[PDB]
Amino acid sequence: LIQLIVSGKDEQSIAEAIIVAMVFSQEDCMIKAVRGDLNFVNRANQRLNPMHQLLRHFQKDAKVLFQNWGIEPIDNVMGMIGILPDMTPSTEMSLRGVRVSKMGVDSTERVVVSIDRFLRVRD
Amino acid sequence: MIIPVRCFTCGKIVGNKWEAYLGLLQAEYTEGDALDALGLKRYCCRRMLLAHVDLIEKLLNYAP
Amino acid sequence: MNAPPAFESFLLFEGEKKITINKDTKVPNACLFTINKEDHTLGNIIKSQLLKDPQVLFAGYKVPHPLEHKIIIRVQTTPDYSPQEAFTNAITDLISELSLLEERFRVAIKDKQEG
Amino acid sequence: AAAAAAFAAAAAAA
Amino acid sequence: DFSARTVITPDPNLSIDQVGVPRSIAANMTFAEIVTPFNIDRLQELVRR
Amino acid sequence: QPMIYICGECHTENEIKSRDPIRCRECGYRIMYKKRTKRLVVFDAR
Amino acid sequence: PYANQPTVRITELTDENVKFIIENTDLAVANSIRRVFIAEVPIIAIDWVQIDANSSVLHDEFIAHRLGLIPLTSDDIVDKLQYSRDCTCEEFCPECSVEFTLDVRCNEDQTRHVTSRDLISNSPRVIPVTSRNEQDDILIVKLRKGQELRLRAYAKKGFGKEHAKWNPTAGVAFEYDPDNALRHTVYPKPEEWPKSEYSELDEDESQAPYDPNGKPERFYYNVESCGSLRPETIVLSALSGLKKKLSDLQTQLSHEIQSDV
Amino acid sequence: QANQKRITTPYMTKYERARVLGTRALQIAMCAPVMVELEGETDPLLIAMKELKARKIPIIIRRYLPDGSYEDWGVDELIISD
RNA sequence: AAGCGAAACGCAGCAGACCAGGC
Ligand SMILES: [Mg+2]
Ligand SMILES: [Zn+2]
Ligand SMILES: [Zn+2]
Ligand SMILES: [Zn+2]
Repeated sequence: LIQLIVSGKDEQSIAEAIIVAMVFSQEDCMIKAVRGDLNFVNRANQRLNPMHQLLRHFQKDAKVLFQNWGIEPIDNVMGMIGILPDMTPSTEMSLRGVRVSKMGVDSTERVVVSIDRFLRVRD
Repeated sequence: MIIPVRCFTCGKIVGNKWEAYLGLLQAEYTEGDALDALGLKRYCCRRMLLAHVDLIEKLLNYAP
Repeated sequence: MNAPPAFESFLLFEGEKKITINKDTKVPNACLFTINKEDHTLGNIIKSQLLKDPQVLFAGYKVPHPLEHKIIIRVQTTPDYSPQEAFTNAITDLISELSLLEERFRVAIKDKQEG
Repeated sequence: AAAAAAFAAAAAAA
Repeated sequence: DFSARTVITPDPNLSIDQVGVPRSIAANMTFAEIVTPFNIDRLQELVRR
Repeated sequence: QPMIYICGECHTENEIKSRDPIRCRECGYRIMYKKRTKRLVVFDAR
Repeated sequence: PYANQPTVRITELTDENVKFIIENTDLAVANSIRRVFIAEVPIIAIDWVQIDANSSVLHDEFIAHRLGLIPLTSDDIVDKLQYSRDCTCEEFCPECSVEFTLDVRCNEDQTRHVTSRDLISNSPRVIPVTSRNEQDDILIVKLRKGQELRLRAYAKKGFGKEHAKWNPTAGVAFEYDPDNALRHTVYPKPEEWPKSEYSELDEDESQAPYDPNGKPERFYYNVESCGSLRPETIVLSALSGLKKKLSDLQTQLSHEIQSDV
Repeated sequence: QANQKRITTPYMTKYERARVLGTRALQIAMCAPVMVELEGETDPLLIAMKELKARKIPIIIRRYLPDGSYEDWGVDELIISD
């Protein structure tokens, strides 16, 4: 994860968005953060989607992931506030590549596109 | 009040040299020859053995 | 009352980065490497190894304050080269030199013990 | 600027 | 109030306009800073600290 | 209440209680010293 | 634009000191190696004491601080032990520490010399230098009839930057250019100065001629060990330590180059 | 006093500058409106200082004379030296 | 995507002498 700027409405929402972003990153520090009883095969032994299992596990408990993700210094920038593993915002420290914006972030729009013979969609 | 363990300057052990140093002086040795026999070549360790005062020996004259 | 812990010179505090790279805007192809929890032991060897690279125009190190345990290394190179690349090669070169010095020391020790 | 999130399959953290 | 005193020491690594203040004196003395949307964040974190 | 104090010369752990005169029951000395605590007192060799 | 090809020539090797010479290397590498010998070579030493009883004339901090300065044999154990900061145990486990014990009481009328011999360790590999099978035993404290000293110490792995007790050297005689050819020094009266043991000049001469194309080479060394680590183990552990520091720095560097984008 | 003929110096004194920056900094600290741009300025001192360099401070200095009269000189009418 | 037993609770000072010492 190079950078992430969240603009959640609530602290709980901020935590949920960060967890989703960390899981989507697939960073090794998050895979190693998996702890306790997590199964990637159901009772029928079918193979579940690992991303969904990780997302569910980390949404159930994110304390370990936040603790092991890592911390970095914050470059003072107007409107950007860091966030710490204990969820309390900070101005000097923050999670690695994580920022919180209080002014909002911009929005859905459909764009016409051209598709060639080999199904390669281009703008 | 008791001989230090290491030399403050270099770090050479001197705590095991005090009793031996006194043991040489009573044997009619000169302070310089005694310090040479103990292997103290640098003037920093020689400073440690030649300028020390065993005050603990006087503190033990008082009942505990 | 204020004696700073001794381990504070070498252990990295929680969330503090070991090295930060800042591009110098005064002249082109220059950078500042701010390394935390280090001293003249690495700054001098890296400086000297950088001076030997002819593609390096400037190589110096400084300690902003002796009480602090950080160090700043400035590196300026030619346009065809890069300061990060010079700092990387300089570390690789020092590693090879120490590896070689270690093997030749083990050999010298063996030759001296066997006589 | 309240907005939806399309498909979703997640619960709340603790 | 809001004063201090201790022994001085040389420090060539400081500018002429700088003074090296220990962490103890700096921790006991304080400055009443007014709250604004520009510093509400920093001051908040410092209060919770 | 149970104070196993020490005497200056006689060094006896006489159980001197409160509301009493400090006096060694074995030799009569008037000066008493307390015994080392039982708490775990550690020390970093630095 | 590359490294050098240094050589080594050992002129004296004993159990107390080692005298060697490094050629074809930069002054920075030679000085950093000298600094590592004193400050970045791991060694085992006492760093935790629990005084259970001390009736001696020396207070507790005086005894604890003394005990820390006692050298402990750490030739092959220091590479296996770990630092308490990285160890995933608590208290003082056998993988990150070595337990010591002392129980002495002066029952006789003669003064009892509490020495390092009385320090009983759980590991036979880590023991006081003087206790290793001449040299006398280190003196901790003298006791009078009726006095007692009983404690339970723990040794840890550390280096010189944390405390001088973790310094395995008793002097590092670093020298280069015995004959002042590079003129790094300027003797106002060169005839009044003595000749170094590594000098190669006639007594009629005071210093070698100036060499403009000269560079610092042929660095001389004399690593006198305290006794804990053999004189050669200090040098090997030093070069390995400095190479590890550079390897870790290169790792953090690559992590910062990659983190850029 | 007749504002058409003000005899005081046209430059702002070091004391007038000190008190102007101080009072304006206090105002900004009390969430008062800012007149100039604030690209990366939050500390009220740096804001008041940029406002002085920009000459956009809404303050009038009432210079009292010994006779009892006074001359009201605005921060925009005075020439800043330092 | 997944899925099982299908009430009530952060103190406090003498003061005033005199002596020694600090840059
Ligand atoms: Mg003075
Ligand atoms: Zn010495
Ligand atoms: Zn008695
Ligand atoms: Zn351990």
